[PDB]
Amino acid sequence: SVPSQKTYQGSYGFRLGFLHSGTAKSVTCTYSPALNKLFCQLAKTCPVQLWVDSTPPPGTRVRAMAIYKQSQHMTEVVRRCPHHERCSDSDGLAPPQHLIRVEGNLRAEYLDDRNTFRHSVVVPCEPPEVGSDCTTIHYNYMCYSSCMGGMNRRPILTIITLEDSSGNLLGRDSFEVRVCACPGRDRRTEEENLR
Ligand SMILES: CCc1cccc2c(C3CCNCC3)c[nH]c12
Ligand SMILES: [Zn+2]
Repeated sequence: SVPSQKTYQGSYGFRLGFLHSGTAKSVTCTYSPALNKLFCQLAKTCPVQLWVDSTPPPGTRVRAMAIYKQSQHMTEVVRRCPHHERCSDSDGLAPPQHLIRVEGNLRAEYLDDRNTFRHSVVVPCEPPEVGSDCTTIHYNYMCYSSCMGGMNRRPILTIITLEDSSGNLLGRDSFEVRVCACPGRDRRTEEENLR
């Protein structure tokens, strides 16, 4: 009834990477290693790097899923709020209820789990472009952390899993997410609070 969040590199040495975008007021997406937390604006591009030590097999996929970070909310499905699920902003592929979208990948598949009712989005794992050392997936988060009737100011985690063609686990990584109007300011504030 709750997805595992345990970091697991597995046989291929799977882990995530993030750009260094800084904390200027104008920044739209920024990652805090000290907090393991991504701060981003609504529906803006969030580049996430996929690193392995060796190439996994053809048919390997990469899934993203959100869960609530607090234990007392973790069995609740993370979904878009009653406003945003009705604002008709679909890309023609993502169901309007899904918080997490993949941008610019026509092979993205969106799952509503028949047993758990959780949402996820999965894409084929592709090797890096010639000249690149990793593959980047572009995610969008489609509600604010503060949306009433949705996340309702509750923190979430994104869990990224590397899966074989059957959906079996090959690797797992995760990060906290705050979707907010001013990611740069909020990252600076939370990093200072931590210090
Ligand atoms: C997970 C995405 C992905 C698929 C296949 C290969 C890679 C690499 C490296 C692995 C070591 N040799 C160069 C590509 C980073 N990321 C990958
Ligand atoms: Zn919302």
